[PDB]
Amino acid sequence: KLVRLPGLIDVHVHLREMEDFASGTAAALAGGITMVCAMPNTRPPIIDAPALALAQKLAEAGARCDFALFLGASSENAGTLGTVAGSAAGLKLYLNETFSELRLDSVVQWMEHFETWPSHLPIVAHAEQQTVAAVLMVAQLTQRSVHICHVARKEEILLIKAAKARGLPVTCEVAPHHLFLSHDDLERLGPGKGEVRPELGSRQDVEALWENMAVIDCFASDHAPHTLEEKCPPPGFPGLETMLPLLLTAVSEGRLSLDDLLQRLHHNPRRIFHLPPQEDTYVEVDLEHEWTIPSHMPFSKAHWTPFEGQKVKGTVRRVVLRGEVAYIDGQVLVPPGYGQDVRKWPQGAVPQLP
Amino acid sequence: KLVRLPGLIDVHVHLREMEDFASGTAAALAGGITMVCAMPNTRPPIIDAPALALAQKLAEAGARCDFALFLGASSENAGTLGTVAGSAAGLKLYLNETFSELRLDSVVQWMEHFETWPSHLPIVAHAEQQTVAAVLMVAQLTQRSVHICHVARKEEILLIKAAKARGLPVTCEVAPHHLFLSHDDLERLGPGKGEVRPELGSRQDVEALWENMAVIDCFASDHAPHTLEEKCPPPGFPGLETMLPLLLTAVSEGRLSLDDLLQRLHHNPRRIFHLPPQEDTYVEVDLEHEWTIPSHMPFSKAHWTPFEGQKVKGTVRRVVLRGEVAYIDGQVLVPPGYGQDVRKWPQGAVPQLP
Ligand SMILES: [Zn+2]
Ligand SMILES: [Zn+2]
Ligand SMILES: [Zn+2]
Ligand SMILES: [Zn+2]
Ligand SMILES: [Zn+2]
Ligand SMILES: [Zn+2]
Ligand SMILES: [Zn+2]
Ligand SMILES: [Zn+2]
Ligand SMILES: [Zn+2]
Ligand SMILES: [Zn+2]
Ligand SMILES: [Zn+2]
Ligand SMILES: [Zn+2]
Repeated sequence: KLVRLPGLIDVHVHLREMEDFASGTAAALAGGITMVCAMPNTRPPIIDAPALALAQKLAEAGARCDFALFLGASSENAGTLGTVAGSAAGLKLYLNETFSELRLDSVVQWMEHFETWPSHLPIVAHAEQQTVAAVLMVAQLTQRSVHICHVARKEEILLIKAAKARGLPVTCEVAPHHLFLSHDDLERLGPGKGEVRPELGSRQDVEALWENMAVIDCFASDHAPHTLEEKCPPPGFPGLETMLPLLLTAVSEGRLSLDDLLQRLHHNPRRIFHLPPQEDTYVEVDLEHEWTIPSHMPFSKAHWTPFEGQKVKGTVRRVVLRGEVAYIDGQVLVPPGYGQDVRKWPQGAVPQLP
Repeated sequence: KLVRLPGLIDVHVHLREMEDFASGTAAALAGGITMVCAMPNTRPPIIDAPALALAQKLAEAGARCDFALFLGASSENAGTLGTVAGSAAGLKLYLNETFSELRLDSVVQWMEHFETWPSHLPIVAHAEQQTVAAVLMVAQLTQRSVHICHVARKEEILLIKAAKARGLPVTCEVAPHHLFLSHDDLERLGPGKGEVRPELGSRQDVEALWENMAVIDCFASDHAPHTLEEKCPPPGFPGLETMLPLLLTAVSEGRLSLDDLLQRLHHNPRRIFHLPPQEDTYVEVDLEHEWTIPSHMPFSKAHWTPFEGQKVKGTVRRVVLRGEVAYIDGQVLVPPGYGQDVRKWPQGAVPQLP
């Protein structure tokens, strides 16, 4: 009783740490993900054309699944990315506390990026709490859309819902650690091994996200492969391998339908980021075996998981990527470099007016 | 200065009239449409498995572009379509005045279809004015989604908007004749050559649709190839060849963005009906020449158009379908039978739980 799924997409992964493109894309395939969008907050950061060119070739050499690379907004590169913009997955704005190179000091710098970045290309924003309203204002002033990363709070999701009710062009994603973990789990985690940005919400925050599922456009892991030597405080959790099992469990419990899952892990990611189809690509999952999330998942070099102990009822059994078996019951069979940059495909270009 | 578009999809076409699958799919390619969904209100109607099997083979022999065929809900076939349901584009309910075979006499028959039709498969409804609210109620009682055909009135679009604000699973399409024509054009058309269902709205209806573009999920021609010997009263207009030129004109005027158009003619149709991608398929359009819609478009056997006289600024220049040039500047180059039933493709199946 296996279910055939399409090639799933994770539009928010941090791959360059111990973790690398090869180790990260392996976790992706083990999670049923055939396409990933890597964030620009690496060392060095992807905030210029030379850095993007290098990262794109390192990924094409190490990635086991297909990918696109985000460009990062900085205090100095507004108006300079116009030539390479189309080659990136989009532009990422880090609006809360972050690294010096990706730190935007004023909302004026936000507006300058919204005005300079090509209007047809995606813009993504890490915006927590009131920052969600502020960035929506900037998007309105510039008359363009914006995608809100990892919505984690009732405050945020209800704000987006009000924006959508008024016809504003806003989309948003939600991560599994904000749908299946809460503050009560900070007692079984602590300040270390628990520090995430946005922080884990209250039970009311988790409940609000589930109640407003219709407002959620995409699911995305926000896979941040930090080791526990680091966490125990860099923010982020690993989640590429736990995402689909957790969500399939929710589908088996009647919390959401299979279509809801597929809309949010396939169709909506494609239409928001204009990511191309993957020919002869599919995932096969088994929903008849219940297991408990171990202390660490097999592939992610993070060597730990915040979902340890949770009972799940779904397993990725097989992943075929562009005609080749890429994953089978605990073994990745495509080598580092099988993955391709989807923005270099002819169908991976974002259509624009002349 | 040509713009490359993806394979566009028209999810609402009546092909079996003079018009046939070969003549209709030719108009589709001339309009930049590479995939169509044919409605079941033919003679005979597609309201049983044998009728569907026949229509599917006639289409596979005459269609020049790819297609899927809707099944039609009747007063007698509820609970009988379960075996062939997955092979259809979806289930079409004709809830207003229609033919005897597709006439549903009571809302109880609606509910029986909503309860029997597979829950994962699309259901589409022709519902005008208050019928839109009634069918949304039935969908809620059965805890499933519904797609509203050709929204034409401020009344309807605002009702759907309220449903969406409350998180109800409803999507809707809008036709070009309800965005670019109004009652004032019934003075240059008359009762004959003007009878359409839903009828042409007032200027306030047209304005309401444009103001609530964010509520519109899909565009669709509702191509009804009736001749003027018939109209001058079968309802419907031809529109496969005028759809894209009219919409591209609106994009050039700043009424909507190219992304808005592509969402509504490509991405959203794919995700609502789970229609598969078309490999090596694209359309090339030129937006630098202004022409006037003639008295009749070249390919549609309808031999007339309600948009006669309107000035447009877009032209389909080239259509490539699965690696072959299917249309070029006034000539269709793929023969009848090149088109395929997308539901028989492995990627064209709607995913479902075991
Ligand atoms: Zn973030
Ligand atoms: Zn992140
Ligand atoms: Zn780290
Ligand atoms: Zn696209
Ligand atoms: Zn099994
Ligand atoms: Zn490669
Ligand atoms: Zn209709
Ligand atoms: Zn119709
Ligand atoms: Zn007719
Ligand atoms: Zn689908
Ligand atoms: Zn030209
Ligand atoms: Zn054929």
